[PDB]
Amino acid sequence: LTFSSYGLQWCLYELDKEEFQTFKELLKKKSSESTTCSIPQFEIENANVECLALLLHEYYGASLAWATSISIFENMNLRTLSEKARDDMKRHSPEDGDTWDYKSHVMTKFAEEEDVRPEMQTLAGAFDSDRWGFRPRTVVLHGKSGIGKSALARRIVLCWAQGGLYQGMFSYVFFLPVREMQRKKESSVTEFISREWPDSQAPVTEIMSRPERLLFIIDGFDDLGSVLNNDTKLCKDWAEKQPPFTLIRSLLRKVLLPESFLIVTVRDVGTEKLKSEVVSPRYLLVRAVGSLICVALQLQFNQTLTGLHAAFVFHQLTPRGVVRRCLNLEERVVLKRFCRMAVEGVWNRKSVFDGDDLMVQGLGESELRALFHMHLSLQDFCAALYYVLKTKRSMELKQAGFHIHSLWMKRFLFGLVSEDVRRPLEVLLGCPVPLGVKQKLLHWVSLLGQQPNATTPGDTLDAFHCLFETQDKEFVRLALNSFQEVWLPINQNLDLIASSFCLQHCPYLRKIRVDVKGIFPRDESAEACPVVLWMRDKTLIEEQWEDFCSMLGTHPHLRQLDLGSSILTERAMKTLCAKLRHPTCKIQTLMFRNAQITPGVQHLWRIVMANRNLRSLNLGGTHLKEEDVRMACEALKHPKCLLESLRLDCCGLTHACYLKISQILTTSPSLKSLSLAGNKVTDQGVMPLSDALRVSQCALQKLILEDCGITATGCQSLASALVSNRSLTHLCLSNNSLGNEGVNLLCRSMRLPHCSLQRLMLNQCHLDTAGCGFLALALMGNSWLTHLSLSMNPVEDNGVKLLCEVMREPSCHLQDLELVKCHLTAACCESLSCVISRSRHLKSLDLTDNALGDGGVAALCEGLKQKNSVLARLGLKACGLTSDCCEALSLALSCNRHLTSLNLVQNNFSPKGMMKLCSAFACPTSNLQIIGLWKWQYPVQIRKLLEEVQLLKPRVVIDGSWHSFDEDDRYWWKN
Amino acid sequence: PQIRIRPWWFPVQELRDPLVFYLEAWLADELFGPDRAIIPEMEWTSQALLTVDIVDSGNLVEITVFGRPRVQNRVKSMLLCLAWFHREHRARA
Amino acid sequence: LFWDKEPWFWHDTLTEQLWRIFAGVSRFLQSISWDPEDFEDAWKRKRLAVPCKLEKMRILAHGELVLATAISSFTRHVFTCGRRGIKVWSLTGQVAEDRFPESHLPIQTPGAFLRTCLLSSNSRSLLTGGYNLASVSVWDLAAPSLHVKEQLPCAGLNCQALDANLDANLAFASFTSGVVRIWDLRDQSVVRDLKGYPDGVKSIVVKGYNIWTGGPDACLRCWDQRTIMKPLEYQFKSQIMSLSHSPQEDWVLLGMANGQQWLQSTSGSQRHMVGQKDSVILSVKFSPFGQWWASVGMDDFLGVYSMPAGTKVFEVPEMSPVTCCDVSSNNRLVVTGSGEHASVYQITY
Repeated sequence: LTFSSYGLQWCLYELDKEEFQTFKELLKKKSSESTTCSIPQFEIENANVECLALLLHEYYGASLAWATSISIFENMNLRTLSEKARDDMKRHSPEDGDTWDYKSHVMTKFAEEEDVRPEMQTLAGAFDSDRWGFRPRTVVLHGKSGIGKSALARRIVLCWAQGGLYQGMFSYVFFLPVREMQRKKESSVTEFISREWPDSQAPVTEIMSRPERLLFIIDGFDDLGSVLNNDTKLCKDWAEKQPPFTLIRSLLRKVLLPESFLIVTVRDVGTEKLKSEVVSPRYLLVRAVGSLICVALQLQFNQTLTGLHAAFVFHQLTPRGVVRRCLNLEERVVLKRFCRMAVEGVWNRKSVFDGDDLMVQGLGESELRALFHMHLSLQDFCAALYYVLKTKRSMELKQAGFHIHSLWMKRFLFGLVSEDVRRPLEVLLGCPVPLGVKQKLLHWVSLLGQQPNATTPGDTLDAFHCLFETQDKEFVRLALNSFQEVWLPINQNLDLIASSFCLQHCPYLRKIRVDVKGIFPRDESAEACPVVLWMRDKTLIEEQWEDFCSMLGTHPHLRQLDLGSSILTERAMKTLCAKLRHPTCKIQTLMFRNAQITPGVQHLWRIVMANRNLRSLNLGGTHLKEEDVRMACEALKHPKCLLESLRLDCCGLTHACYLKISQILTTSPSLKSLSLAGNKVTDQGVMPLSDALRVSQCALQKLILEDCGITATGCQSLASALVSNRSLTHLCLSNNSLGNEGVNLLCRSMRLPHCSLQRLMLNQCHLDTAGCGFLALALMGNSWLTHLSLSMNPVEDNGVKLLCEVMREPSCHLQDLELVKCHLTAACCESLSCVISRSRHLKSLDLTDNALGDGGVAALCEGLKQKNSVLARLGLKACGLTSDCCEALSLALSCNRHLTSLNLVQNNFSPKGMMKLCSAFACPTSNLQIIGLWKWQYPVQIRKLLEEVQLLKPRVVIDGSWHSFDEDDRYWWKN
Repeated sequence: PQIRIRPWWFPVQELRDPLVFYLEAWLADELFGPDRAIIPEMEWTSQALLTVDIVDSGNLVEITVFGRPRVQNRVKSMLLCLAWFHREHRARA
Repeated sequence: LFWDKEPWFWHDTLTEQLWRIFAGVSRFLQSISWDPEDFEDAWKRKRLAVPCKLEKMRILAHGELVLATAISSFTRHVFTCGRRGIKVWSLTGQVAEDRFPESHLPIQTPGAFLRTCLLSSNSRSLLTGGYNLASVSVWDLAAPSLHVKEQLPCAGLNCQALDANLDANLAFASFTSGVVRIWDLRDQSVVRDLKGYPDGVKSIVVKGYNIWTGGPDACLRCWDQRTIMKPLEYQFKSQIMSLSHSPQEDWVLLGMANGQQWLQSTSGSQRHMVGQKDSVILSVKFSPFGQWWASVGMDDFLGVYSMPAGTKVFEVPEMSPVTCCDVSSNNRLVVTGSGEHASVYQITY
């Protein structure tokens, strides 16, 4: 039952939030149509993805629920997810003498030399066959360093010797230690087998007799890798003498003795290096940090682990029987040598020290044993302590730079600059320590800050963790002084603690977003956890979320708050809003579009009512109840509200909702904007709005109605309101099948001189030549309207001709006109060129996704050549340009001075044409401040040519994604 | 010391920072079955490694998940929802 | 990577500084992101939007000429092919250029080579074939350890193209003797044989019951599996180098070896050129959602084209000829192979 719903749950996670809402609505329709099986509507609405899948399976059944989901997927025009779902259903839906003496002698030998210095069931199953059907010949073990791999291998050999492990498979065992191989320059397997036997003589024919009888064990592959890095040809002959590394290489590659079977023990770095050698292996994962931690606690800085380790190490460093005694010179010298050996071990990724290397360093054995008690964690701490107190380029540099194990040393290095852990060091050593590493870390964090893009999420989280470890206010403030806006995902409680501490000291934080998922406590009812009442309710996570919300509320310099993608429990929203209500807050913009906050909306309106500094509020993709709209309207009417913008998207409002919105529109004085995009707005809902706008009191200055599906009756209602109104200035009606009739009604309304709106947009409105003629007739004699847009409408050449003829008299006051995807040609371009040369009021133009070709652009170049033109920005893209047109354009730009912005992307230019274009660009005459081109799209010569143009005129910026540093109003008005 | 098989397609890097949480023994029994025969398929489809163990007392069951933290949280939530469904189903019958 | 003066990471500079201290003597590259919520590209002012930006984010050193590639996004691995073996890479780590494969699958046989490779759509198997090899071998990727699970026989034949259909558990392969074989993966037994054209067929594409094949003879044929009828031929003026199919709408894409791309409809005989280059096209690949396609040719260029009319959105240069490309199922990653290396680009829009 669970196995089938698991796959379904994982299929639905591919759908987006809007796709999820569409899925829920389509499921509502499917349930309504059917009569055999029923589903409550409110239960479909309240459920999220996981509850949705489990509910679907509870009602329909396994196969039926899968089939329903597949059919719905197909309905939303998703075909890949349908096939993935079908496959995952296919998988998840169930179908409906001498040898004995040798082994005894080996037993005695290793028993003695191990006396000098459960899992068996799993190890016995290592070479068995799985349910797939497969018999592996090589097995590799990896895991933590605390466990003794040598001990494990030797105990395996012991169990084989007694015979309780692998009694029937093989007859010989060879144990291979790597250090001993490195001890001898020349070696061979013959010498090894002679060594192992007591008499030192063995029958070579007997040993080579059969393949299955042999087993080899290789231990500590990671201890030495420098010699193995070398490349030499593999040896086919077993008896031949070769370097030990060549023997190991041949043995692992299975070129040597291809029929035998192996087993290897390695560490994480070693398996990183080794995974490329072995063939078709079976990995086994084995899992003294706890003992070390409790021992350190016994010998006691509770805020961080670095403080605990510092306490332990400093306590150990004190002379035995004496307290806080200053170290002598020789003690300091030997400590420095020990710490250098530790850093060398860290860099070289080896944790095993031999006696000869210790002699090379020169430190004494007794003093060393006095300095250290037990571990890689202590090694990393000692390396950090070194940093507190060979070849120019080496492979160890990049190996240790992999930062899987170096992360701990970095963390401890950051945590060692704190004063609380500094004073014990100062008293212990008795000397003041100057260090420059603090400056280096500060510069590193600042360099992260000085990037032009918004700080990356993971980088920000890691930097915050480091700075939280540091625990220095002045250092943190100097470190975070650089960057102004952050992007901060949160996954665990430690994330909350670190962010809460670090974000208080960001002096110039202006914007922020937070992605919060999976943190919140399991619901107190229906999801009790035996391990987790204090953990289930009133948990520490709740207190620390409260602390995070408190610090978010109290921040003085923050202005915008965003929620990228969060799943908020009603309690989380309760506490967040409660911390946001207080008047000391200063957050001006809120955005909840992408967050899932449906259960917690009811606690939002109180901040709007009470907070005096809020100005904008955005909601989207959420479902709003009628009582929610009533509460919002009541909050807006309150005389202490100063909110200036409200956006409601895809909320699916009822008719009575629009009645209440009209009433607040006539009531609320402060509201100056309103957006209803994606909502269904029937003409019956348009009429209340028209009545509200007719009243002289209304002060709405912008109005957006996108995908609202209004008709000609709505057009005449809005036209009459416009005749009556004198406050509205901006108006948008896009993706509405208005048609020529509706455009005619609006035309008749705008014909009068007393209209006062300045910007109108109509995209995907099924316009045609006749509608463009209506607009042409209305435009003449009108002086207020300034910005007009008609994109994605089949307004042909002739309609543009009418518009151009209308606009060519100076009387006209149209500044910005942009039309995209209108099926234009060359003659239209000639008329437009005449318009540009003659007119004086037009300042912006846009021709994108039109097949102007070379002739149209040549005509336009003739148009722009005139010094009378005052065009400011020109938009060309996907216009199919080539060499000759680009030559003419280059000359035009050489001649012009007024143009500032340009765009040429998705156009095919040959290298010669680009040489001409760049030569035109570099001219002092032309001053283009923005250019649309992709640098990386062109050969090295062209790239260096563009860079040479760039270093000249340092002000110019070439960036492919147009709209860079453009006026904010143009796009901000729309949405 | 516990030894477990890990598939070749799981990087060794993700093994850091596992996540742990307990449940009831019988509930785990019906979640995964007495044989634990469905763990491989769930691991492949979710791209994360599970491990189910019984406390010495025999009252609680420990589940550990390896993977990127968001996958850990997601798997935890799905298993918890299934656990609640089984608890309420036991109450219903 | 190669395009920039030097690729650096955020922690790499700290490591460098600490190394200098120990020895006594935009600007930062990013990693590839998986979660759709992290992607966070602003809406233009699942998704059928045409891409608008690229960035190289890794280089994979194979050590010998790369003949084929494949990329998986459900699992993070990448597969590279050469004349001597296959190497599997992992995209989870962070490093500018990697030299250590996740695995290596060599093929040892005197005078045995590899030409082709193919990754099933569900990312649970992988096909392989070559010259003078005993049979076509399929690897099992979902098992805990890599191993060959089936062998599809072909004696004394040299395969040059591979394709698989998983809904009907069929596998196809084209041999240099102008023979196409169909295997049933449950039994691994040959089903049906298509023959009669000596030049062979360099590319084969399967959707529904129709197999589309094209070769230097400058003809494109459409076999039907349900019958033994002669194929329907569409004569072209140049020799075809590659094929691809539109998953949503009825359209077959193809390259002509004279730097020209055409579209062909199954229902009727309509054609119209959609792009032209000065080079030889060696591979054309379709996007999973079908609103664009990628092309790689002999004059060191990787290009992306728009489905509605064939406009090219952008292209990237390279130092050596490219010979193969693949696009991930996330619609976000694309891999190409030139010389002895394979590169990975991320798609943002």
